[PDB]
Amino acid sequence: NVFQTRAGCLIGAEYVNNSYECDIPIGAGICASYQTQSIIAYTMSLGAENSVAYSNNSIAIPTNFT
Amino acid sequence: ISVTTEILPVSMTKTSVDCTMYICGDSTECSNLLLQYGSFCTQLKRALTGIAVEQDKNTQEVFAQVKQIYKTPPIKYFGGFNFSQILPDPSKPSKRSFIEDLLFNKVTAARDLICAQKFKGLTVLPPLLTDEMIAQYTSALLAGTITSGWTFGAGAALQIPFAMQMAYRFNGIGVTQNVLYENQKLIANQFNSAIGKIQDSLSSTASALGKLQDVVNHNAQALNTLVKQLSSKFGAISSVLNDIFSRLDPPEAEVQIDRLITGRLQSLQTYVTQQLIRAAEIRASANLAATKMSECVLGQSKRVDFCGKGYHLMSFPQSAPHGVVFLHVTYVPAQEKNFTTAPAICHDGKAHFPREGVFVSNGTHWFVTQRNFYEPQIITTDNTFVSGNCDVVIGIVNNTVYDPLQPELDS
Amino acid sequence: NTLVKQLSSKFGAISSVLNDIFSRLDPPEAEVQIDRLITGRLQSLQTYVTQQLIRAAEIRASANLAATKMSECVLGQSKRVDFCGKGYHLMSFPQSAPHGVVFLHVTYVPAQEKNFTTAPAICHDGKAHFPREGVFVSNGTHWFVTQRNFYEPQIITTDNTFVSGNCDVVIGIVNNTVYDPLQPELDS
Ligand SMILES: *[C@@H]1O[C@H](CO)[C@@H](O[C@@H]2O[C@H](CO)[C@@H](O)[C@H](O)[C@H]2NC(C)=O)[C@H](O)[C@H]1NC(C)=O
Ligand SMILES: *[C@@H]1O[C@H](CO)[C@@H](O[C@@H]2O[C@H](CO)[C@@H](O)[C@H](O)[C@H]2NC(C)=O)[C@H](O)[C@H]1NC(C)=O
Ligand SMILES: *[C@@H]1O[C@H](CO)[C@@H](O[C@@H]2O[C@H](CO)[C@@H](O)[C@H](O)[C@H]2NC(C)=O)[C@H](O)[C@H]1NC(C)=O
Ligand SMILES: *[C@@H]1O[C@H](CO)[C@@H](O[C@@H]2O[C@H](CO)[C@@H](O)[C@H](O)[C@H]2NC(C)=O)[C@H](O)[C@H]1NC(C)=O
Ligand SMILES: *[C@@H]1O[C@H](CO)[C@@H](O[C@@H]2O[C@H](CO)[C@@H](O)[C@H](O)[C@H]2NC(C)=O)[C@H](O)[C@H]1NC(C)=O
Ligand SMILES: *[C@@H]1O[C@H](CO)[C@@H](O[C@@H]2O[C@H](CO)[C@@H](O)[C@H](O)[C@H]2NC(C)=O)[C@H](O)[C@H]1NC(C)=O
Ligand SMILES: *[C@@H]1O[C@H](CO)[C@@H](O[C@@H]2O[C@H](CO)[C@@H](O)[C@H](O)[C@H]2NC(C)=O)[C@H](O)[C@H]1NC(C)=O
Ligand SMILES: *[C@@H]1O[C@H](CO)[C@@H](O)[C@H](O)[C@H]1NC(C)=O
Ligand SMILES: *[C@@H]1O[C@H](CO)[C@@H](O)[C@H](O)[C@H]1NC(C)=O
Repeated sequence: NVFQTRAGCLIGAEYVNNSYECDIPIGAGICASYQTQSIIAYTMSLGAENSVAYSNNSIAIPTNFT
Repeated sequence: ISVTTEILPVSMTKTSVDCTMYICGDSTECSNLLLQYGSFCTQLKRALTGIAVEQDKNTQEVFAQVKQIYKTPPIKYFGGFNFSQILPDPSKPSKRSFIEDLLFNKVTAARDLICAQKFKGLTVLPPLLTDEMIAQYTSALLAGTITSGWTFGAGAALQIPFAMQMAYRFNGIGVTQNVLYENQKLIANQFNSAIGKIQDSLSSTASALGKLQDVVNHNAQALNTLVKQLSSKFGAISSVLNDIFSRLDPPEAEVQIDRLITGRLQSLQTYVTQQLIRAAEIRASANLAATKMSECVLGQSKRVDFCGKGYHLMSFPQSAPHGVVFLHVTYVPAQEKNFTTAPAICHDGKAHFPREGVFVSNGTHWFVTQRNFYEPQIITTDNTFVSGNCDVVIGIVNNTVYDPLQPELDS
Repeated sequence: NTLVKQLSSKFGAISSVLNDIFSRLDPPEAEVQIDRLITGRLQSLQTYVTQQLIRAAEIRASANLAATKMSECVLGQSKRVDFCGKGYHLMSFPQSAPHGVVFLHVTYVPAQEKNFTTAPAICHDGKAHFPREGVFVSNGTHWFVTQRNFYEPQIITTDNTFVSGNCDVVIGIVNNTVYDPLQPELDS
């Protein structure tokens, strides 16, 4: 296959629409890995997505330690 | 309440050099002759690759410090503080803020210089992280510090109202919470005015980003001198080698070629050494920036003149071309007044020392007050402790102490 | 290894060894080849020394950082964030390794959080009450005071609260009762 990235042209890798942690950095936010029996090039995932409940009169207090 | 700006460089520009094109051009005879000098280019490639990976390591260490990406809730009330200029703006396609846009715009037929340098074997590689990812990291850090506080730097993010967070920080610097709870509106107005002044200064002044511009200028000057070195004879007949080959016989052409090769190799060596030194300095700056990010943004620092000039309250990060910008919010006293003091109070033949504050007098009476704010109170046994008689301490004075129990005995 | 391998270069001379150069050419002419070889080898060795100096400087910086970490994290307790580990620092231990040190950091991390409703101050008898070293919480029916980093509810009293001003200036104040521990024993 052929793929056009801002770092050039990539031949031999198939582009997928998922996102994983980077294994081999190619550049411009594009990384590559060996998975599935094949080589897949993907876009980096910064991390999990979270939201915090904020209001005038709410607090969170811990009840245990480690 | 004061807001101060700090600028720190983080990374550099990644470069790659092609030996054969730079030295021998498009001549095959020089290409054949070059092999005699051994392995002089594998070392150069290794050094440049090391610098290139070092830059990405620097950026990742500085910015990637949060495991989860947070978002601010749609409601934008934070106790009167605006924050609308430093939070992401969804309208623009870059998902950036006003100050970030100003900072990026601040630092900047015919053929472009980049193409001309590329056509001689000097190329620039792209960084691993785009600007959007750095913006997302900055937004996540801002959301975490606004909503959770410093709890997200040591575990899970626990929500807390902004006013109570400010009260905790005031307690940290050494002032009680009632000051904030009674001057919330004034503090919010001061913060908004300071942010507006920062806006005006950024929009007007164009010389506050010197360090990143100096980095860019140094890189440009190094490339310029490397390119200019190609047009010097080094003691030969001419710089152009085809004329040397055509004009005169091989016996002296070999000497001329050797002179040119030695000169160009020496120039490349000098360039690599200067690049190594500059990269070491940039890495030191990046380490300092990472430490500052971990100490001033994810917590409160007691160190003096580290996270701002004054008493530190908190800080905010923003991105910049090849660098980071810190907005420090700090506390400074004003409108001071003179008073008369004593070290202890001798009452009932016993010495009395304050528990938290200091003793003051306004001319006739005596009070106890906190250190960083004028708030007098009557000297009682609840805010005083006794140790020994009053004939040893130098400078003790006479007064009376109030006991909150005897009034209740008779009433 | 690369310094050793550089010895096979010719640097434009007729051979990579000296004895054959001295055993094939007259003294008037061998000088140019000897000069070329000597200059090349000197340049290689100088480059090696310079790179060694730069690497030594970096190692010195790392050693200074390790010394500071040993001074603060091990011999004492550090309040710096993310310096002696992730979390709240408790203590640390050193161990040795070939050309390096290994630090084991023992730290404290909260877990098992729970939601609560809070107010900044309590209005009682026309006066505002603020916590001393805690925070006000409520479980939907009653009110308590608890420490920040652990759950330990307690009854609001005079001993753990202080008063300043009226209750018509603080935003978010609520009405409740503050228990006086002097009258009940006085009236008994
Ligand atoms: C805090 O967590 C510890 C474990 O991380 C809890 O200890 C366990 O509690 C469960 C349920 O009470 C018991 O069945 C286990 O035997 C306990 N020990 C272990 C090793 O699992 C502890 O109870 C938690 N604190 C509170 C207040 O529940
Ligand atoms: C926060 O700051 C923004 C921008 O400075 C304020 O929006 C301005 O509001 C005034 C009047 O309310 C208008 O005249 C301006 O045109 C507005 N500017 C922009 C850029 O929108 C906003 O009022 C401030 N306060 C809050 C609560 O958002
Ligand atoms: C505290 O007292 C000092 C000394 O009395 C004041 O300093 C003097 O202030 C007057 C102005 O009223 C000046 O003319 C003198 O020159 C000052 N003396 C010196 C040595 O500088 C000081 O102003 C008082 N504090 C305040 C807040 O007024
Ligand atoms: C020092 O502070 C005392 C406060 O105790 C002042 O005394 C008060 O003065 C006002 C005058 O407006 C009277 O109405 C109050 O009754 C006074 N208080 C008491 C307890 O009698 C005093 O004026 C201040 N200044 C000096 C120089 O003593
Ligand atoms: C503070 O009060 C004490 C009360 O005992 C003073 O002590 C006496 O003061 C009188 C008056 O000058 C003297 O005649 C006594 O000799 C003092 N007694 C002793 C044991 O020294 C004390 O002087 C007062 N403080 C000041 C600064 O005068
Ligand atoms: C909020 O906390 C109070 C204080 O503990 C709870 O009141 C107690 O609830 C237990 C539950 O069985 C009773 O045995 C006690 O008699 C109650 N004490 C008092 C003084 O009423 C209350 O139940 C808690 N609320 C909720 C919703 O859990
Ligand atoms: C706490 O109690 C006071 C009374 O001690 C409440 O003040 C009353 O507020 C109502 C309005 O809902 C007025 O009509 C009354 O005149 C007020 N009383 C007095 C004596 O001024 C106060 O509202 C209570 N707090 C809350 C949050 O409801
Ligand atoms: C409570 O939060 C709402 C938004 O959820 C806000 O409009 C209101 O002003 C807040 N109340 C106080 C007292 O801050
Ligand atoms: C607190 O309430 C929010 C509101 O949805 C919830 O997401 C969160 O899980 C709650 N916290 C706990 C500890 O249950």
